[PDB]
Amino acid sequence: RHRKVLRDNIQGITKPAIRRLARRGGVKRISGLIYEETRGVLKVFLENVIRDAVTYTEHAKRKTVTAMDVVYALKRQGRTLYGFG
Amino acid sequence: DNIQGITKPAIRRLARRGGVKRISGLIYEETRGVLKVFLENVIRDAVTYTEHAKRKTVTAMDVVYALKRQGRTLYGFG
Amino acid sequence: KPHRYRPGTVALREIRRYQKSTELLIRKLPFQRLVREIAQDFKTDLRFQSSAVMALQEACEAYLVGLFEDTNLCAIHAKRVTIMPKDIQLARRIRGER
Amino acid sequence: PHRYRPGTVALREIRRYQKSTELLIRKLPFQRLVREIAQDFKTDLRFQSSAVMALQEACEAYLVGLFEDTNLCAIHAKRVTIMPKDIQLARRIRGE
Amino acid sequence: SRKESYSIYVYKVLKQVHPDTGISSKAMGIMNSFVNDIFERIAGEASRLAHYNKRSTITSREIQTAVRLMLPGEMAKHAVSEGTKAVTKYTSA
Amino acid sequence: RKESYSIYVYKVLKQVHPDTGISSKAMGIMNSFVNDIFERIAGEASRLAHYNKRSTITSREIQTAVRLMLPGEMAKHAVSEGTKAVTKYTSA
Amino acid sequence: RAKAKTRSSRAGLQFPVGRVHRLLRKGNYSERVGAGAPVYLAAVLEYLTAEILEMAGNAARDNKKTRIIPRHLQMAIRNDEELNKLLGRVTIAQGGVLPNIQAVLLPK
Amino acid sequence: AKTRSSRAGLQFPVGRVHRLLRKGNYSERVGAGAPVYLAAVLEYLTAEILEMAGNAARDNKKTRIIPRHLQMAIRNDEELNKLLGRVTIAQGGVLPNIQAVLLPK
DNA sequence: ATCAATATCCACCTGCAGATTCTACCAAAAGTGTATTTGGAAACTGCTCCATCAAAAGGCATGTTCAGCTGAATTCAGCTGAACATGCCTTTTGATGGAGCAGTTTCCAAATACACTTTTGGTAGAATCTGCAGGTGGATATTGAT
DNA sequence: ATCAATATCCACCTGCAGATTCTACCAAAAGTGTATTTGGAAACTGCTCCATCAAAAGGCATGTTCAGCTGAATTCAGCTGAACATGCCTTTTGATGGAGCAGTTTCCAAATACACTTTTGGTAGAATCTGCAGGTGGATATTGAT
Ligand SMILES: [Cl-]
Ligand SMILES: [Cl-]
Ligand SMILES: [Cl-]
Ligand SMILES: [Cl-]
Ligand SMILES: [Mn+2]
Ligand SMILES: [Mn+2]
Ligand SMILES: [Mn+2]
Ligand SMILES: [Mn+2]
Ligand SMILES: [Mn+2]
Ligand SMILES: [Mn+2]
Ligand SMILES: [Mn+2]
Ligand SMILES: [Mn+2]
Repeated sequence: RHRKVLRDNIQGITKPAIRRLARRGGVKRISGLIYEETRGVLKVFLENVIRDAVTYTEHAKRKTVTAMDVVYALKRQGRTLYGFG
Repeated sequence: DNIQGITKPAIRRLARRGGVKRISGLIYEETRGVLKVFLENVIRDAVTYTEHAKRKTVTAMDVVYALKRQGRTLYGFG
Repeated sequence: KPHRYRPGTVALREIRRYQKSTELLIRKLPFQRLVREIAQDFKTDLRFQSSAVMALQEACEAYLVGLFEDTNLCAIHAKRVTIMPKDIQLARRIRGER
Repeated sequence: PHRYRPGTVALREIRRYQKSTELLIRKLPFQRLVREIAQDFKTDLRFQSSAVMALQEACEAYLVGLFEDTNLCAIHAKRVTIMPKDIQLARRIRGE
Repeated sequence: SRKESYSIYVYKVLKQVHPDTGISSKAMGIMNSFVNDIFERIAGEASRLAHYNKRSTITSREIQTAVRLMLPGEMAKHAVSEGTKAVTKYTSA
Repeated sequence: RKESYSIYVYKVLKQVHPDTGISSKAMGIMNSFVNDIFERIAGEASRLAHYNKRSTITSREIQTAVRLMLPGEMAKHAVSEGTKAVTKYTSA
Repeated sequence: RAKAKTRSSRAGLQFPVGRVHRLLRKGNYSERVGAGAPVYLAAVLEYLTAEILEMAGNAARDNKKTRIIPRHLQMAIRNDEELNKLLGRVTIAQGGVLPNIQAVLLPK
Repeated sequence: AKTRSSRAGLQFPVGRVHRLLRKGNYSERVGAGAPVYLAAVLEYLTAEILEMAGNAARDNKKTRIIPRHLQMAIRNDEELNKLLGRVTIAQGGVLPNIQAVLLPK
């Protein structure tokens, strides 16, 4: 068995989810172009974090990304995350 | 009264180097406040380093270490 | 006349609601797929601890919420109540993300 | 008598000071300010001159960067004049 | 397999401070992360302090200076009080 | 006796610009730069070895640290130069 | 031999002095560790933990709850100036945010 | 007698880098290849910055690189500017840059 | 727009002070040769988690309609901030003289490291204990039409 | 000003998933004795700093004049929020099978340890020659009539 190939999943970050995120951030009104911009920003952020996490995984000679790989990658960007040690 | 030694023309030159074309009259006092906070923080840490080394003379390296602790690495004074 | 709230009232209710709670706001399985697609483009046949995907989602949502806070301040600074891409761009520029 | 129009000399000054690198605050006032502030943390301190020079380089670089961000904030609001609220927005976004 | 954590010490301090309060596992995880983070901040600054002054040994003095460098104003004083007290009690015992 | 990277910076300068000099302040800038990058790479290598319960820092930790600390293309070039130097040293 | 006494109890501490000493020894911080350094560090870690638990438990009681959850820790940190400064770049999983609506967005 | 720097074909000092690794409280042990690799990386970065700064100095009709040339070299290169994003260069100015909306008519 | 008047900036120059480069001596650091130890890789397993799929109900995404309120565009006056002349006060530059602090070396008590042995606190997993989610129902505050 | 509609706020309740307590083993901390390192006090030196005085230029403070920018007021097309039908895709719980992570043993390449030799990098003064005042001339840009 194998996963069918993953494609175009940045669109899973839906307009309602982006709206909810903005709401938690105190935003009352959203221009129509915000959603694509947010998707681009999120994709860059997630790419950077995952690249560093996978670098940690490959240095450990592992094939499984761990929570600690992600934590080290986030600290790596000056974003200490609590709760996954 | 030494923060007033930071004169309006000097603050204006600083703003010019930052690309500012037009400056409201309230900027200068605001800048002074900001500058004071900045200096306080840096100097505090620097003196702590000086005090840890049992010295009474603040060195360039004390200032460099204090600036690094605050995420503002300074080149040229090692 | 069927009842209608005025534009902005439900948005404020939603602000209060989501600022009161802490649950993740992106659907979990789509985010999982996004994580695995991106990671697959760096190294093939990777596996993930479930807590690793959850750590990624917590970090991403916290980042985006903070970014939206700064974006909102940028929009209000320009005498608007509507966030626009240039607000996000100014917030990221000042933050040092560019 | 010859007069440049408002903004022409300001732009000339921008070009001039962005071309050069010398410190823009007078040295003696900055020295005095540094020693005054330091006295409030620990008494009877001495300073290496290079320590004061490092402090001044750091302070001026900080202020120049802050003024850049302040300028972007002012332009964002469709103004060309920086105001205290621009500095406040820039420092808030910066995390200060 | 033996995984160590600060959980039992966090819980003792919690019962000390709020005798009738508990803590969820996720909140305990945040607490463990917090303790390890602060440990690394203090220990790393103490290491750098000893290195700058060419000392082979990290002593309570390096720890104290690191605490003063890490903590905001008043918390620093409080922490210094508790650390100094602990060291003097330990030395007399 | 105070050490610095001055003579090595100057040798590399002569390699790259045989007729160019450097002011004292710029040499200070370069010394700060070299020490900064040294600390960045060495600290990340230390953390890498510690995370994986290893006592030794090897060229593998240095390489991974370079991939972590340096931006994209610079990282590739630095890795090329490091591996190149290591193989040359091993054959010598 | 004499009766075994833990360093934590000698120091009057809840946090473990021996474990902190070992972690200092094995963290490649210095060649040598002084006898007082792990005592001091364990005391400081215990004190900071006590402060955060005090404020988080108060927040939990205000919400009429027995058990501290991450939301209460987030409340305790973000409502305290010095704790919020110390943990400025820290993300608390499942903490959310403080209620805050910019005045200009309220209805007129 | 041949130095390890020369065995590696390097100008930067392999022996000094090895000693600084040993003495920096980084790890209990340092392998033989690590100081070679690290010194090579440092030499490469130094060579890039000196290349660009020397170009700036030649364009300014000057024999000697000064901090201003280093600032120009760093800030005009995307990846160097990213690497040194939070670094202040003493007596390094800023890039000439005037926001378009401030230019006359 | 052109055309004159006016101001500023840039490239060049020379003389020469000062900064950098060159040179030679030497204490300290790197290299060498040899001996010895050891961390960690390789091989071998044994479980732990992960990948992927399956089912089913319901929560949520999507597209659509329609209208309110916002962003965008425009105008314009008053008040602020720029530009500039004038005069003076602070900063800069330079010179002198000491006290005081940063370093340095050394020697012994005191402190810390480390092997071996004993003791117990910390942990994993089981057994027990429970608060709070997740329902209901009613009171109350807010919102918007009229 | 009311009054309907709707959301939100509180109080109640119980069962079970999640948290806490219990239990026994053992890895790790503590105790002991010995070996090794170090911190600091006691003098002593020699640079750096600080204090002090003095003149002068150069930058700053001040006042005046006005251009032009900011903030206010206004208007309007259309974008975005609110509400709803529709339908699907996420969520939750579990099964299957194996990939891969983790524990264990064995041994070698690679690391450390140590005595001694060779080389180097730092330093201060001499020798070199770049960069900076302070001038010019020409390029370039600004400003005001027209
Ligand atoms: Cl936009
Ligand atoms: Cl303002
Ligand atoms: Cl100690
Ligand atoms: Cl190696
Ligand atoms: Mn792909
Ligand atoms: Mn072994
Ligand atoms: Mn409007
Ligand atoms: Mn027991
Ligand atoms: Mn409930
Ligand atoms: Mn297998
Ligand atoms: Mn030599
Ligand atoms: Mn000139």
